[PDB]
Amino acid sequence: EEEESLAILRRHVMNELLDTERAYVEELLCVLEGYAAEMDNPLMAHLISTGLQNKKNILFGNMEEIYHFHNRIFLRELESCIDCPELVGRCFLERMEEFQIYEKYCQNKPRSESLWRQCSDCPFFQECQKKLDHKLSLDSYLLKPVQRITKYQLLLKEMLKYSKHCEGAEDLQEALSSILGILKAVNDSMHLIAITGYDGNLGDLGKLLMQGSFSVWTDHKKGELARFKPMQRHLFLHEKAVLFCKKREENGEGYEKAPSFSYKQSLNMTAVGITENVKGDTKKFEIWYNAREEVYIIQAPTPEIKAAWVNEIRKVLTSQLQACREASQHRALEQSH
Amino acid sequence: MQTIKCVVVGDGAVGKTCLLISYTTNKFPSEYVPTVFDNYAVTVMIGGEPYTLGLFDTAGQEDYDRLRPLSYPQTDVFLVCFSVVSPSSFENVKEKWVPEITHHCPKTPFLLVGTQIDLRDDPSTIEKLAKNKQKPITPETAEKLARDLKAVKYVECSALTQKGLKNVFDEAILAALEPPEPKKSRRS
Repeated sequence: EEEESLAILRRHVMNELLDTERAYVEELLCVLEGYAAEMDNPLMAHLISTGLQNKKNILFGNMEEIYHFHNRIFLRELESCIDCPELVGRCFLERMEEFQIYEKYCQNKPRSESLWRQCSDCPFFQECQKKLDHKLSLDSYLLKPVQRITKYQLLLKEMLKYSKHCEGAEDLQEALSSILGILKAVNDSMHLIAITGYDGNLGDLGKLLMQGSFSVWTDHKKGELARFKPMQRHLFLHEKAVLFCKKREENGEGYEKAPSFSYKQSLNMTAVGITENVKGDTKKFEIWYNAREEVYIIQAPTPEIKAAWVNEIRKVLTSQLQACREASQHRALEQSH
Repeated sequence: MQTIKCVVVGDGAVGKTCLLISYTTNKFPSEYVPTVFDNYAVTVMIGGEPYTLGLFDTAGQEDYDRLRPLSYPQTDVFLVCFSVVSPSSFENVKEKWVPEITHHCPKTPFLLVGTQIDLRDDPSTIEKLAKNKQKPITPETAEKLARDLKAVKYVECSALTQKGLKNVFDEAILAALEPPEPKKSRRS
């Protein structure tokens, strides 16, 4: 029978979810005690300077916090779903906020890498590894959290695939979307902290809703330009503004390979307008400024990205209107003499 | 003990995870293809000396251009995969993958790996592709792209039948043992 094949498959996913969850938890502990802790063990103090020992938190980011969450909360809850795997989607929904901690870890990872590049040779590590009998370096373990958060959406999608007619299919789909949500926000934020030359506080712009690379054209009212050959810009859609940056491509020494961006200009949302369709390309759309005294023709890498940008801009324009309206009514509610 | 870090990149669905599982367990997952492949250490013997082949999957990271590269550092060899029955995964090799690993790891050699060769000669597959005027990628085409992108070489396999599977990794080992040279033009 079909219903039976799917229940089996659902158990397979649940088992893998559970086994990999334990391995993960166990692998984090193993390194927090096998390395992080050893950075305080006097018997090892002769293999590590004070400078390194003080940078433990840079090396491990918030791995301990992350370890705590899964070891105390998550693994326990996932296991409370063995007999009914379809309900694992609720475990995720019930703890969506907690998963925010991965944002901090990922943002700090490149920092930890940069540090690791310098001290990976330090005898302290070769020593800890030997005692742990690890064939792989600490670095590979530091990657685990990044790899784990990016596996949860695969596992959920897999569970949802075999749960269409189950009680809980909606929650699974919601869990999947929320996790995909976090992954996007985390990834989005990694671009945001790479912005250089922004005189001011980026947090005053509001939530970062979208970011991406585009071919931009200018078609400003006669009176940097990209008249015929598009220019390349990385745009950041915030609640209060659209930021235009240029992908800096200069490494230097140490070679910071992750691209950084140079702030170029901001378009204040209150004066932003949008044109949904541009002739000749389903993936082009326009972000104009001040009744079009400034017009930018953006070409998204795909029609889906274009659609996502348009919808996000529209939600912001819609909230801006609602907000602007609720404001005038609190001003107009002054008709009390 | 020297370690060779091998990272497998490529579009989702080209069977990166699948290919790694099959090589390490020497058997293809019959009733359930695992989703997860944690960092794995295979002890290999290079000219009488023991080495650790450290295998890394990237499945699930394909859409995050900031998380994805966090795996690149210290890589000794990249396996750039595309499915021989997915023209788009092939297109992404020159359009997305090679440019990216080339930028992050200039001196790091990489192989072009065609997967799911067992589907290449399958009616249903041929058929499906036809509905979009597409055809499976031939070894010749792939070899040309490999020469053009400066891939150390092109190899193809089937995680299902294991044909050429072992060879993919031997080639990865060989590529990793070469002195840190910048992408050089290939013959053939």
